Amino acid sequence: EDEKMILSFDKAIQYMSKRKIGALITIERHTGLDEYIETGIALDADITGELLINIFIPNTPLHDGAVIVKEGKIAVASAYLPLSESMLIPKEFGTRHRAAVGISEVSDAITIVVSEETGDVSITLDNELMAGLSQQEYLAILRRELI
Amino acid sequence: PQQEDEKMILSFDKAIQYMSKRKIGALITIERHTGLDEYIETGIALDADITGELLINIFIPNTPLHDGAVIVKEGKIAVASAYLPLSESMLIPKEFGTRHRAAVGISEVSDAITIVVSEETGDVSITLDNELMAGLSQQEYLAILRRELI
Repeated sequence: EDEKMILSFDKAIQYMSKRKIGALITIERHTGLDEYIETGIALDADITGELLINIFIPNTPLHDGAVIVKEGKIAVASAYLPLSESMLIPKEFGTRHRAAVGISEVSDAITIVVSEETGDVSITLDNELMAGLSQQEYLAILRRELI
Repeated sequence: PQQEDEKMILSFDKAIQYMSKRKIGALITIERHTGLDEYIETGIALDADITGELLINIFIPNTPLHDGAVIVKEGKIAVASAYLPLSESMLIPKEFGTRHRAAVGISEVSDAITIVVSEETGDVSITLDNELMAGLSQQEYLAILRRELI
């Protein structure tokens, strides 16, 4: 039932992709994101699509940094992630994409970005940034990498 | 201690200040001795740490979470968008609003403390023991929350 979380992610992502609402969600796997989690605002909150949409409503106190998911919970919102210095990044991509890449360099975390500019959905994992994702594409990557 | 109870109050105050100034409607019910589980089961489970920032994000108008009541239970936002009973008091006009009737409603049926910000005015009210304290100062609502939550 790690699927319930994936369908909650799916609700949130569909809503924000269509409306070009920027979103940054890192999911902890084996590498502890402890030192990054303690830079954010504590939520320790149950995962629902509704909560994820509300966090990322633009011009709100929680929309800016990273949501970090750990166990079954939203641990924090507005967490600071390491920003990638990689010169291999296509530059059309913003701070959310540099956060996504930068946390993938130091961990095995899986990060979802919704572009604030285009509503383009991205997953980052193992330095690989996978932009331009459709619904069935992001749902399969997430299911594959989280069961 | 009171150190964490003072932190809860500081979270409410930040939320109240932000929404009052923007005329953002808000309803926050704080469980004390009366169980509110029958009302909590009607909402969307958050089970979240209390922060001013989360409370602001919850109540942004026309958002999934902004409607109904946040219920706080044992230092946790248990739910958003929860049902509370509407007061049917002979003392209350039709021209009172939904959140104000809910606030009066829950204070008739529980020792809960309810904060409401008027979406029409930004006026801050607290209901407690069948009593509605209307158009509160920051200093007033701080003093009421300090005396009842601590």
